[PDB]
Amino acid sequence: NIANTLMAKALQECPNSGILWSEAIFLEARPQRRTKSVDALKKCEHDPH
RNA sequence: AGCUUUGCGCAGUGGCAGUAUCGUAGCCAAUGAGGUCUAUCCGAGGCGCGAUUAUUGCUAAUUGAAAACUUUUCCCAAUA
Repeated sequence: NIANTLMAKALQECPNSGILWSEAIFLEARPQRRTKSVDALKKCEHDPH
């Protein structure tokens, strides 16, 4: 959970981070990995990661 | 100090639509209305009833009128 809080702080302070977003996909549980974790992410950026 | 964004009225000009606009002391609703897409996603009014030339006024023609018609004791047949 603390990892999730730190990831939320990191994304808020540093958006458009390809590696951070890619890793935040796999912090989130499987039900929420697609509908919210990767859609708005692809909206944010298109990094190779 | 100019410019500029949003909301709100007040006007002015112009365009489009008339199978639609409006009403709610009726009910329900961000404590979730409503869900065919894509649903660990979408997020706002809906439902019922009522009004109507499918918003409502005036303006001006026309028609219907209205004003009138003798708006007053006739006929077939009987007798003197």
